[PDB]
Amino acid sequence: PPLPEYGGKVRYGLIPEEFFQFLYPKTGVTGPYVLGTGLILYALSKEIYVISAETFTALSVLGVMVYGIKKYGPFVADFADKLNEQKLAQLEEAKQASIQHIQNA
Amino acid sequence: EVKLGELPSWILMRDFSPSGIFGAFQRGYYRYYNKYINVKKGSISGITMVLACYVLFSYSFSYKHLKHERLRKY
Amino acid sequence: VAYWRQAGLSYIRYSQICAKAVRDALKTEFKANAEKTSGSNVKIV
Amino acid sequence: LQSIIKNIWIPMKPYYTKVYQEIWIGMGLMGFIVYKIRAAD
Amino acid sequence: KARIVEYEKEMEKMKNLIPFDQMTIEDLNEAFPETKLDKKKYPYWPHQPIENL
Amino acid sequence: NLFASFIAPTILGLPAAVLIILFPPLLIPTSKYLINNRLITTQQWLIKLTSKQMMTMHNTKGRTWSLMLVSLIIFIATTNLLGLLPHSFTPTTQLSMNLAMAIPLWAGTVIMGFRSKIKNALAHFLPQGTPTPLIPMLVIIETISLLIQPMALAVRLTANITAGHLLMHLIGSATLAMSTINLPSTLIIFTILILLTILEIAVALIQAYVFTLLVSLYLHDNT
Amino acid sequence: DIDTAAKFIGAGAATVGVAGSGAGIGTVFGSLIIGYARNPSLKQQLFSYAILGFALSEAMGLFCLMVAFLILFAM
Amino acid sequence: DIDTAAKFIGAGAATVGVAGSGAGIGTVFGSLIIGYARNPSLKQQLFSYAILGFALSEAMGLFCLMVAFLILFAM
Amino acid sequence: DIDTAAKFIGAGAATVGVAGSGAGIGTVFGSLIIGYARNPSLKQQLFSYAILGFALSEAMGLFCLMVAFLILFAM
Amino acid sequence: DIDTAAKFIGAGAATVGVAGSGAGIGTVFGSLIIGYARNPSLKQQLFSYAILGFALSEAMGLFCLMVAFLILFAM
Amino acid sequence: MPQLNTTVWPTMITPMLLTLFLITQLKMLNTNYHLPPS
Amino acid sequence: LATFWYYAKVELVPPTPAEIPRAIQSLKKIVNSAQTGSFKQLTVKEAVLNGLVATEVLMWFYVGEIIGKRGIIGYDV
Ligand SMILES: COc1nc2ccc(Br)cc2cc1[C@@H](c1ccccc1)[C@@](O)(CCN(C)C)c1cccc2ccccc12
Repeated sequence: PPLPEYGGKVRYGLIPEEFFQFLYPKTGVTGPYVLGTGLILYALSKEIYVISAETFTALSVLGVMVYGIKKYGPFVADFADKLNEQKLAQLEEAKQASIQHIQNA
Repeated sequence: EVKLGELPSWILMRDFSPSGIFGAFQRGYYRYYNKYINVKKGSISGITMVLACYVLFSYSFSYKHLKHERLRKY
Repeated sequence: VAYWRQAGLSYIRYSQICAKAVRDALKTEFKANAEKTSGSNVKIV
Repeated sequence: LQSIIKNIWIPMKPYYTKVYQEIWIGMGLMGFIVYKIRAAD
Repeated sequence: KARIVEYEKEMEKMKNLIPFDQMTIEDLNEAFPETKLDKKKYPYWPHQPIENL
Repeated sequence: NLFASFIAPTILGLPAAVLIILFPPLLIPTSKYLINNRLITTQQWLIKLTSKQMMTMHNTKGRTWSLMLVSLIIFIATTNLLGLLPHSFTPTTQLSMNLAMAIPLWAGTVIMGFRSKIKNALAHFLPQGTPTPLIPMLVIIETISLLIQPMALAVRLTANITAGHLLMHLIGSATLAMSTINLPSTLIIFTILILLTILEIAVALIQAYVFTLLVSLYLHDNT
Repeated sequence: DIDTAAKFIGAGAATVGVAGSGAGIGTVFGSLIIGYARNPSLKQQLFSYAILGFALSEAMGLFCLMVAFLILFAM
Repeated sequence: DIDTAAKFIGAGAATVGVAGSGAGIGTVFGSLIIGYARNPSLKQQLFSYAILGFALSEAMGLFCLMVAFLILFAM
Repeated sequence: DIDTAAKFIGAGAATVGVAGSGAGIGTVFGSLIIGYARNPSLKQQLFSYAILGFALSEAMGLFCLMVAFLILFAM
Repeated sequence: DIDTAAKFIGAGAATVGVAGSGAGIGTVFGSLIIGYARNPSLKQQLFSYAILGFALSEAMGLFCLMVAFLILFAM
Repeated sequence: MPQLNTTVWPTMITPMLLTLFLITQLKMLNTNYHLPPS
Repeated sequence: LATFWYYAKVELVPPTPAEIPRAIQSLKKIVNSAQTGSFKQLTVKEAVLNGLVATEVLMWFYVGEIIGKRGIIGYDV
């Protein structure tokens, strides 16, 4: 079977769009967003997510990750395609030739 | 399946066998894999959403240690 | 491996420009005499 | 418990028997070290 | 004529090969016997000379 | 309190260190198809470029390990990279795990140099153009170093991931202390943590390639 | 306590060995600069040697941090 | 008294390990002079390797100031 | 009492002789890079010497690490 | 006792002399790569100079290990 | 050093062997490179 | 910027008094669900949704908690 052509349309690479549409009707556009700020400010206030040394090693490895994606994403995004539309063409080409070796024959 | 049911019997309706819950993961994996990973022109968000659910697990067991480093006491 | 060798050139092409440069900096007393004693006339079929 | 033979051991058959045969001889050495280290502790 | 009714029947096969997007590596072997790895000469992964790889 | 990120993780009394060691293979999906998605297209390319690197230098008997020495650079390069995530417990900082990847692959490498081809393996201890009158000293080196190569691997990898995490965790605590102090200094201590995270990303891969190269070089000297 | 005080001297002396590996990474990444200005067409194969030379020299420094931490913390 | 004293003997003896980063930065910027006088067209490709070889020297220079810190403050 | 305190200093000093192998392995792989870029058709035979050199310089450093432990643990 | 104590710092600091023979074997087997990448037709005569330089630099390493095992067990 | 607490070593040795030798390799045997056609 | 403000001016604003009657009307709706048991009518789809919006409004009590003390991370004293 043929694969589809797109995934799940995820926003911020962390929360899928099936969530925003799920809460859009009753709570509106800014519904889920204010939940985020509502949970984060609650988490680090009641010391659920306690600020530690790991907080600043989190932001760094999240900063390098979000910058490596934005700077080297599109290059790998198409390079994974060119490996296919090469392997695809490399087949369709020989496929036609393999007819000449049987049409001439 | 749930997201359309309403009954507490569903919790006991399920197949809670050593082979039962495995088929609920193997089907929960292929429902995710087929959605975000197994598509041409897929994006990195098929992975950066697994790691985000791998940090929350790597933090959940690591909370018994970070609690000894709160900067308040209330 | 110099830059011109990476750029496809050869030492003959390197030497043709360096020698042309020296003659192009010769003074007019010698520039006319030096250009005809080293000019090219051969042609490729 | 089928396909534990077919999917899980049929592929690894030429390796677990012929190629990694000396690995296990080393993996026995390792197990002797780990128990000994835990024995003196 | 025998060696021709064969070819015309052979050629229509490679004329109707599945669109490659739906093709499996076990299907690429029956179509192009050139591509089937030599699991007898090379028993272990990657079943081919690393240089060829 | 400082080595907290290296103690065996347990949640609800369950040894969660098994769901963390078995996870790396979950990020490597496979397919029988001919033209798949971008993930398996990039991965099957890396495995092609990697296997052509470690394995090309081997003879026909050394290339029978082309499944081991490739499925090992894939397991160490994925365990290290999954350690740079926040709060993550990377099991490559464990001297237990690392000693279990090092001893078998090493012992199983010299055994095949002693159970077969032994008369040739006896010639690596004595280099080719070696004069005699000081051989009774060189025999110590080539054996006592051989007897400590399995501990060189497991500690070269343990002490490089441990110390890489300890540094990032300390420099992290620095930025936390100077946060409530002169802030333009916090941004210079932080940018040191960013250059250090780009280093710990590279050393996450380099320590996987060197581990699986030194196991390769031991193999090449025994096949 | 003299036993817990002598830990800080050994731990502080054990970590001097990082001076070695700090000087062998300058040789490697200095030789890469020399060896790349002579054959800049081998840029990828030289860098694949600056990596093996980096990790195998730096490793010898961490063997001193091992004893710097085996003494300081784990006796 | 001896415990808080044995730290300056251990701290100072631990910041010696940055001597190796003073020789590693010499050999790096000493080969940028040799590698650039050989191929003065790669002035911007070499200089980016010197900054890489220089940064990786601070890396092994920091592993010492860590153990010079732990001994001093977080005993 | 002090007989054990001296085993933390004598073992912290013995393990700094590893610094001689952090600089040796750098010179071996700083020459496999230079020597290669000059004669890149001998990659198989230069690497076979960089390994012999990496093994013989590391074999000296690990003598220090063995006397570090043979003092700290045996006697 | 203070003799059995100091005889551990002595025999523990005497064995830093091996840091010499660590970087002496790295240069001999490092320059052998550069001496062979230049004149590979002398491989038998070069390698006989490397083994001479490896046995004379390491011999200075043994003279240190010999002293550490002299102020420990001999007297 | 918590690496030295040898009571949790068999918790790190066995799930590694079950991954480096059986699960990661099995997923490699599924990555095959077919030879190119004419 | 202005986009967050463009949406705030509709729902991130104080309510009208005319919505209080219909607000307590829905309040009486769910309480009759507590009297006889109309909570049994709820399928899980919107059941969790009513729960999240309850945690949604609950966090308003906590962001208001931190502004009543002029401190973010716990109690300042
Ligand atoms: C600017 O210098 C650097 N450049 C780097 C380049 C690359 C990398 Br990856 C790390 C680098 C780190 C630094 C410093 C730094 C500045 C701020 C915070 C942390 C680290 C440094 O570590 C110097 C390192 N040397 C000397 C061993 C330092 C440490 C401690 C006290 C210092 C006091 C004064 C000056 C520098 C001080």
